[PDB]
Amino acid sequence: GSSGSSGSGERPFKCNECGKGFGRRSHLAGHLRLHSREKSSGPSSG
Ligand SMILES: [Zn+2]
Repeated sequence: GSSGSSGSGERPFKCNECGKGFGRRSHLAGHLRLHSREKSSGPSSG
């Protein structure tokens, strides 16, 4: 993440991929489901 609203709010869970945090587990687990679908990046080698 670059910069959001929350600043002094520690969450119980955290994403190791980017750093996204959520209140519940299942809430985060899904946030990782997108880290796979769009994982294979690379349109061209310039
Ligand atoms: Zn993430």
